[PDB]
Amino acid sequence: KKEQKLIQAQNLVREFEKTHTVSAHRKAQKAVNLVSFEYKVKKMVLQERIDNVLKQGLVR
Amino acid sequence: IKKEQKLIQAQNLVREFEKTHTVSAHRKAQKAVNLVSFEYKVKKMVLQERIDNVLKQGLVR
Repeated sequence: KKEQKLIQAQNLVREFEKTHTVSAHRKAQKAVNLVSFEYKVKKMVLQERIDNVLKQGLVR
Repeated sequence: IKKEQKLIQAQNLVREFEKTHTVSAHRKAQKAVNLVSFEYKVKKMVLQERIDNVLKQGLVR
């Protein structure tokens, strides 16, 4: 399901915002990449959320 | 030797990461550091700290 992929991406982006880990970054970006391009705006916001955590700083 | 080349590569890549702060540079640097031999433990500790310090400042894509 395409909706399932979107939900997984939402959850993993949330986790990345909580922890800022390198591992969480990769899981979140992977999940976002796997969402269908048809969810244009939803994906853009998820991507921007990832980008914002990246610039805040990361930990291993 | 191979180990000596791996050390210099890690040093170069950490320096590049300090300059650019990119996700790509982070990965290249961390992989290279991980490949450094335990005989260079202190240099590895220093390189790892340098990576950690860039990471906490924030990265660009």
